Amino acid sequence: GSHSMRYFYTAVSRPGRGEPRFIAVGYVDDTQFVRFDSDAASPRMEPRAPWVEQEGPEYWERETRNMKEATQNFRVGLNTLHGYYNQSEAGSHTLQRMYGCDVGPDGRLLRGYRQDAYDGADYIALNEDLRSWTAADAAAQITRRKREEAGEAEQCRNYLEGTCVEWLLRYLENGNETLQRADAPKTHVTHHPISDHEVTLRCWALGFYPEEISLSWQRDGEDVTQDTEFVETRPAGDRTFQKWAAVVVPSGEEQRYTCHVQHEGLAEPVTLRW
Amino acid sequence: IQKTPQIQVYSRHPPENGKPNILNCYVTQFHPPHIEIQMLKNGKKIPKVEMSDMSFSKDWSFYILAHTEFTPTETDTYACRVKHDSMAEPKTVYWDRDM
Amino acid sequence: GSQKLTTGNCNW
Repeated sequence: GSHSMRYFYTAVSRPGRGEPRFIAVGYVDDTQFVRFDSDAASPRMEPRAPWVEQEGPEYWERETRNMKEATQNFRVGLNTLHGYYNQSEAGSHTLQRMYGCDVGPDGRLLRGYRQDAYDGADYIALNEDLRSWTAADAAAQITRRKREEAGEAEQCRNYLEGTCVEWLLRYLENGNETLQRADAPKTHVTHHPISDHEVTLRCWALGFYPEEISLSWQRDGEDVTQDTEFVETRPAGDRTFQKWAAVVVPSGEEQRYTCHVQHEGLAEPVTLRW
Repeated sequence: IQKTPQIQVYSRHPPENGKPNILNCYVTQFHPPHIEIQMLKNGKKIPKVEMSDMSFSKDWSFYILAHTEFTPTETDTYACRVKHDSMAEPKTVYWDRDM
Repeated sequence: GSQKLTTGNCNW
């Protein structure tokens, strides 16, 4: 269907304990394929998915170069912004960036994004029209100016429309046997008696991809209220995901309850029972 | 503003006593990104513990995954221990096989 | 492929 490639930058200052550490991860869809950590003994961009390993030495030399240059730049960002806000020399401060591009089923650019964040809050983002900036505050507007006068937006649009999309398609191509494929959840129900009067019914979905999923409990064919105990969808470590949903039920009325699961990898919604 | 980290502890595959598996400690929703995570077997630091890469989400909050090989049993307990600026005390969550 | 940085797009 539709696909995305995204990069996540993070710079964290550590006053009186070294220079700010810089970390980056690349994703295509729900699949990380790339990483960089400036505290690594030999800071290099590194493969976290099979279909990028094939890339040539020129590629990696290039990516590592950007990462090292990004750590330098973001370190300035931290120092520059720290001044704007006139903050104490006390504790740590953060500068994040997320950028990338979405391509539709046809394979054309749906939209580009390039957001920045200071201390975990929106700071300045490139607008969906890839031409103007949105400043969140007094400081960000100073930054806004600098970028307008320098023509930063145009350069960003170049990469987002062109380079970003090209790479994305290439990766989709080179890693099609896993990127294009959806894995169905393996579902089951567990039975955890609370007391002689109540029991917990927990509905598991395991080993699925991508992470988007829907679990739900019904009684007699109608929804539950109230209510289902979820857990946030969590990685298994093997590139698939996990989720469960539980309900307390009258000890003896287990039959009234069915679990309902919907996921891309299922030809059709599934219905489980105890 | 500091966001307290949320923790989930769980295995990669369904738990079968004596059967080699992978234990996961999933830590999310925290800020700042500085964090100390360790995993305990019975209450003692586990030597080899893998640490995924610090990434973040739509709301800017960070998340990371810790994990190590392990073989579940009837008696052995397992736990995750997290030290973060947002908390005065370290936080410990024990692995529950039904969750 | 990551975004190359230049003196035009590296402002703060």
